[PDB]
This record gives sequence, structure tokens and C-alpha cells, in this order.
Amino acid sequence: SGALDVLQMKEEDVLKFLAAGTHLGGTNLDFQMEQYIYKRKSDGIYIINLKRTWEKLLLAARAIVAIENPADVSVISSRNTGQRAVLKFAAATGATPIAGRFTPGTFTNQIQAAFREPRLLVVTDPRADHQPLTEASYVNLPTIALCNTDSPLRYVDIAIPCNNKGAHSVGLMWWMLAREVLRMRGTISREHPWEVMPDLYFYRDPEE
Amino acid sequence: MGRVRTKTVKKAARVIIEKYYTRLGNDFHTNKRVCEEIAIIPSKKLRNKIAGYVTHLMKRIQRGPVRGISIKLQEEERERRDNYVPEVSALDQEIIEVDPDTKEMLKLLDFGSLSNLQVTQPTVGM
Amino acid sequence: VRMNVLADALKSINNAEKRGKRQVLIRPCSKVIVRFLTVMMKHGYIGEFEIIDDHRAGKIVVNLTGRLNKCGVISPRFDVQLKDLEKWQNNLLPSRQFGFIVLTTSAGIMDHEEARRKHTGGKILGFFF
Amino acid sequence: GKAGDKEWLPVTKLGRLVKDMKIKSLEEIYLFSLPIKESEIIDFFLGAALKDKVLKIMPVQKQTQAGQRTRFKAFVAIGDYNGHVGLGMKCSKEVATAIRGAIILAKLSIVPVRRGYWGNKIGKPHTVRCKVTGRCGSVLVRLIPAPRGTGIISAPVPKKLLLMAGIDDCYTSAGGCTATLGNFAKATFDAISKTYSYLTPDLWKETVFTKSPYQEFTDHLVKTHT
Amino acid sequence: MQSNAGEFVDLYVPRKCSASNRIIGAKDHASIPMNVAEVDKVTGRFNGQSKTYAICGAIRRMGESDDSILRLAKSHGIVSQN
Repeated sequence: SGALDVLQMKEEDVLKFLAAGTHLGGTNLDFQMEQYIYKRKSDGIYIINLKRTWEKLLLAARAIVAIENPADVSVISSRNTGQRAVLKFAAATGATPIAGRFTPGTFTNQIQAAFREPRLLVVTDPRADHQPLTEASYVNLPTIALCNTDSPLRYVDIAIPCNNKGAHSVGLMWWMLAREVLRMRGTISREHPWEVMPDLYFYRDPEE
Repeated sequence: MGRVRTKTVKKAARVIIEKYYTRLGNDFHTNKRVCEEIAIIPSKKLRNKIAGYVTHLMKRIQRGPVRGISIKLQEEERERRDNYVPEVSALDQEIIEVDPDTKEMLKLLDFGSLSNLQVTQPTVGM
Repeated sequence: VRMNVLADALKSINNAEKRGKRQVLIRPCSKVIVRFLTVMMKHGYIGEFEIIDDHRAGKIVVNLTGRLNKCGVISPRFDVQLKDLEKWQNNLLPSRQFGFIVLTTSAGIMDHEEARRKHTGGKILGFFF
Repeated sequence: GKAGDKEWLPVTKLGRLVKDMKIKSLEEIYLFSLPIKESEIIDFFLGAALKDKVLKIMPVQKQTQAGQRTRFKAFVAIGDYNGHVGLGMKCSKEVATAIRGAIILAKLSIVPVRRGYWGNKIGKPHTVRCKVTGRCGSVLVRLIPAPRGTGIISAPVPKKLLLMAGIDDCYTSAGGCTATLGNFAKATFDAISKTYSYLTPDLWKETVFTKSPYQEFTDHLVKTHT
Repeated sequence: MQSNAGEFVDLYVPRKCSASNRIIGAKDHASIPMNVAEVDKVTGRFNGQSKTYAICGAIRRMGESDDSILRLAKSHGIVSQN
């Protein structure tokens, strides 16, 4: 980075990452996903580094800020875990959520009453939301997403590594993303702790 | 028997239960007379069918949601769970437990706080 | 085997450029290959290159940009006589405004635009554009 | 009078900047390589120099248990002589409708061509930038540059397209079947397209980069606008 | 392109992507410019002038873009050590 400590790692957030198990990562690698891994464990787990997570969070977020009108940075997730997360995301920062089954042809059509035309996309898990990704390259959208350690990289301009096999790893990462964009664009910045909880960005989950 | 309801019935049945949710009983005869009054029905026989399905929907909707049809009070409770579920805030007891070479990563993050350990066993699979 | 050293070199740089690589590895080095790549660098189709040394035949590493399109070899090595030149120069170049067929003369290795100003023909080696 | 007009209301973002008039040339669109989806955009900047030349009206037909069933498939070229040309094919059950369907599809696919000089400059280009090719299913064309006043030397089919492009002088060479003209014309169209995608030593100077028309004019795209 | 007349011919000069130093078309719909917003880097707040990049559809569709965007940004901000 280059800012003094106000765009660099904080002692607090390290604890939150490790409590939510984001550092742990799946038992497979790609030829593009080996530049964020450090090494393997005794176990089949492959340990994502959090330094490498932190830088990628920032320039990803700075691009989300750069649009003049935030009302067309369309977020998407279809897996259950990333549903509750995206809804709070797009409430907090001006965005348009697309929860559940995508319904393809959304941006390709001209005649469709659910037609959209955003600029950016922020997708959870490339290999569950493959339909909008393929469709991104017909309308010249930049793309950002959360990769595991083995998700295919293709139509992903920038990645933000994560564990993302569920748990608290999903909701935590979307919460952190929303923290950063408000520090930069808004006036929420104070470098002293944000009021909003990462708790209500987690999965609803079958209740008591 | 035979006979599965047509699409004209199931399509309009959904509309009629949605916007007059609080005007339905769980009796055939009451729900029949209501449909005649709140809307035109081009026949009598058609009315007697659409009423009976409107009734059949209203039974299940009081046991939770049926997909493609959203009443107000369910979308209320949806929001009420989504602004905060009743369950506690905590992440997840405010203590981190680490293993060898997770600690090694943390050295290379240039931090070191709240040490714990659990020692792992060789080897993957067997 | 490897009966033509120059022919095996250039195909690498052709394949590599297509994928978008900007570092490559070419072997074996020969002095002939050095002066070839020198001419290709001056005009500005490729960047600086490093000769690793062994005690066998060397290896070379190159820094290149997307400016290169296609460098070929011509096997066998024909003669040119400065009226045969024009017949050649039509066939190997996509334009009259750019591209350089290379050759060797008794006045050393050079492009065709330069060879015509020395007024000496010679043996043709390859081409590029 | 007693009759208004109302023509075109855009439902597309790109269409909205043109109708409100902030984009003022096709060259802006192409530089960002934006999709075009509405056929009025192209016909607003141009449409004051676009001609059509119906190449062939070809039958095709499938088989069913009641006999034949015939559809008419027509190819229609389109282009101004200033260097924008396009091409489209379309089929329909009836003839006239298929032709008019093709004139729409052809407007959508319009592209620019890059012209150059034989070897010495004297102003106003007249030939193809460099020796290029284009293949479509084992038909190909090899557009080769030519000096002034030699005209277009080609078969009748590509002589249409190249003439519409405004390319004055050219030599061509074909390979393989050319009696199946649907391939042949698409292969010509392929060749002329590649001209701007061919890198030349001219273009080695660095491009400045500038913000998108969508980006700069975003304040007019949000008020009630699409 | 410039003639001997000084006439600056050619309809437009096309943009050249920084991904691999080659030029995109005019109907390539996978070629994206992506604008990153700079910050002051003293407090972490938006400051005017954007850094804009451009990437070709060819390297994108094979999936090389993730490295390219990183490498471009690594020589500037807001990554300087990764």
C-alpha cells in the first residue's frame, strides 16, 4: 500500500479472519491459484495467506468506489450462504442485489422486463454462478469474485481469496468489503470501530 | 377421477389470494361469494372452480410460504429475521486456536497475540 | 538432430509471441543467431536479450513485446542478385511500407534496405515483419 | 398537417446518450467496442449514405411427413462509400419480409475499414492497409494491395463488397469453392474487418486512454433516463 | 497515420491494451477498461484522478487477467508489496 497504517493490516481483523476460518482453504490448487497459497499443512488443507488477502481486498474495493453513481454495481449469489450476506451489502452501499437463480439472458436481451445493465459485477464462487460470468463478456463488464483455492479463473479480472465453503467465512468477507468502501468514499472513516456487526451478514441457518 | 386444474385457474387464483388475503375464510361458500363481488367472473361454473383452489391455497399458506405467492405478513417476518435473527452476536467466542504453521503465517503477518496451540498428526488420509 | 539451428530458434519466438509470453528460452546459441537478433532489436521489434554462458553451446533469454508478428526462416539458402531482390521482396513482405527480409553478404549480415545501398547481393537467410 | 412522428424511443443505455445527443460520432462507440443493439443509432449518424444491394434470394427447405416446407433466405449488403460496410443474412417464410429483416440485421453489424497507400503518399487513401486474408469454411480471399487506377479485380460477388467499402484498387485470390456464395461473401467481410486489428509500426506510439462516454455523461443517464 | 501532405488520415486510432501490448477490435465485447480510484494514502479517502487500464478479450477469455491486473497495479498503488 503506502499509507501509514490506515490502509494496512490492523491487529483486530486478524483475529476475526482466524475465528471465522477464512485462512483455511480447500484440498486442490490450480495453476493460477498458487500465488496466494503459501504452503500445505500436515493435513490436506492448503493455507491461504492473509497478507495476500489484505492487499487484494483493497484495490478490489477501490474499483467498486470509482463509479460515480453506485446503483449499478450488481451483486449476485445463488448459493444459500451468500444470500443473507449480499442483501445487507446492497442495503449498506448502493448496489442492486440478484439473489437466487439468475435467469439467464439478463443483460443479453433487449426485451425482458427484468433487463439490467450494470457496469461491474461482484460474484460469489465462480463455479456456482457460471451463467452471469459467461454473459459478462457479451456486454464488456469488469468482474470481481471470491475464489476458493481451486475455482476456475477465467473472466475474473481480480480475485479476493477466501475459504468460502460456507460457515462464517462467507458473511465475514462481504462485511469487510462493505467496511472498506465506506471508509474511502463516505465519511464513516474514523479508524475506530464500525458500529455494524459482522454477525448479521452471516447465513440465516435453520433456527431454534 | 382425472382432471388437473388448468392454467387459467392457477394463474388468477394466486392474484386473488394475494390482494384480498384478509378477506378469505377456510370455507368454500364464503370464499365463493367473495370472488363474485370483488371481481368479475365471466361464468358461474368457472367461479366454483377458482374459489375451491383459492380455498386450498389458503389452508397451506397458514403453515408457511408456498413458492411464487407472497403475502404481506410473510414478507414482514422475512425482513424481521433479516435485519437480525434473534441469535447472539459473537465471533465465535473471541478466542483463536491455531496449529503449527498457522503460527508461522502469523509471524509473517508481523503480529503475535493470544497464543494457543493444538498439535496435529501425520498424515493426509491414512 | 537439428540440421538448421536458425530454423528451430525462430519457431519458438513465433509460438511464444502468440501466447503473449515476454520471456522465452532459446537454445543452442550460435554467433549467427546473435547478429540476427541484433538486427531485429535495432529496428525495435524486440528488446534486450541476455546470453547465459555454459561450456556447451549457451542458452539465450529474450525480452520482447507484442510488436513482432512473424519471423521465418528460408531453407535452403538461395542467392540474390539485386534484380532477383525485388521478386523476393514482393513475396515475403505484406506491404511495400514495412517489413525487412534479412540476408548475409560478404559485407556482413543486414536487412535488404541496407544491402541495396552497399550494392552487393548475397545469400538470403530469413525474413520478418 | 395533421400527422405527427414519434420515431424511436431508446430502451438501451447507449441509445439514450445518442438520442439526447452527447455522442456525436460512431468513432466514440467503436473506441470502447461497445455493443450495439438498436438499429436506429447507426441510422442516425449515417442513414444519409447507406444503400442496400440484395445479393441472392436463395431457397432452403426441410422435410416433413406432409411434404416440403420452404423458407426463403436472402443476403443483403449495406454500406456507404466512406468506409463503413456491413452484411446480414436472415430467413423467413415469405420473401419481402425476409429482405426487410436482413436490412435490419445488416445495419447492426456495420464495421469500419482502414485504408492506406501503395507505397508513396499523396493524400486520400485508395487501397488496403496491408496484405490480409479471411476464411469462412474453406473459402478464403487474399486482399493484396494495388497501385492506383487498376480497379478492383475480383469475381462479381466480392466486387460488390469492396466497392461499397470505398476501396478503389485491389487484387484478390480465392481458394476452394465459391459457388456457395453465402460463405464467399462472409469470407470477404471477414477480410476487410481484420484491417484495424492488424498492428503496424505506425501504431506503436502509445494511446492516451480516456474515460468512457457512459462514465463522463453518467449525470444525464440518471435523472429518469435509462 | 500521416501522409506527405500532413493530412492525418484514418478514421480513429484504436486503443492498445496494456495486458500484452496488442490492439483490440471494434466488436470485441470481452475487452474491458477498468477504472481504479486513487486515494490520498494518508487517511484513506477518494482523491480525484483515476488510474485506468484496459485489457484485451483474448487474454481474458483464456484467464490470464488476474495476474495482469496485479502486475500493473504492483508497480503503483495500492499494492506495492504483496
